Amino acid sequence: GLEVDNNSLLRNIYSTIVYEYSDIVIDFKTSHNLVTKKLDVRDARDFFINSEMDEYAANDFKTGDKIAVFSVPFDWNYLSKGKVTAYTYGGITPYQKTSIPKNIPVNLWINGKQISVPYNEISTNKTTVTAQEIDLKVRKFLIAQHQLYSSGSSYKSGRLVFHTNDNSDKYSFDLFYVGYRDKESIFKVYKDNKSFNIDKIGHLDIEIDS
Ligand SMILES: [K+]
Ligand SMILES: [Zn+2]
Repeated sequence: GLEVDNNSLLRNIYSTIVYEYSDIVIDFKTSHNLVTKKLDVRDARDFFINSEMDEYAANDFKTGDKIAVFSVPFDWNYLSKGKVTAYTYGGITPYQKTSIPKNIPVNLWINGKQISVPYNEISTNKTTVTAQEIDLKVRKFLIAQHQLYSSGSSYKSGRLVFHTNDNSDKYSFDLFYVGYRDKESIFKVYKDNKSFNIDKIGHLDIEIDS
């Protein structure tokens, strides 16, 4: 697709509302899905979240486990009376009683030039945080402050790299991945339920280029 079209696409895709719940129990766990118990009430209907993830990642959970959710939906189901289920990818971490707010340093380069990013721009209260949560916070920031996906923007490529301080290769997201041009494919990059120990993330390295 063309630059202008990819921008409009991603701008709309990442404008999608994010779901954040710190304490919920898994009602059902299957090979590659987790379904929460009632989260709350949205538009008069009882709200539930279904998380799709690689079987390898799902192996980490069992029915009854207490978990936290931070994810973006790609579909909704209203076929059941007084009920609504949002479908998402990963975004699941073990329940954490006490919040531990921590800022994650960010290094940003736009078209080769380094740009300062405030100390408190990206943060999380989790000791085990998903790459998805960080990505969502990063893109919201970039869209609001650095013209990411904006109309009239010349950007065409970019990446968010998690520069961890361990022996693992650096995990990253492609900021201009468009898949099949819909939420189902674009958000599918979160299916691995990738997460990090907060003390292992040294900082984030972001590149955006035209
Ligand atoms: K990726
Ligand atoms: Zn780095």
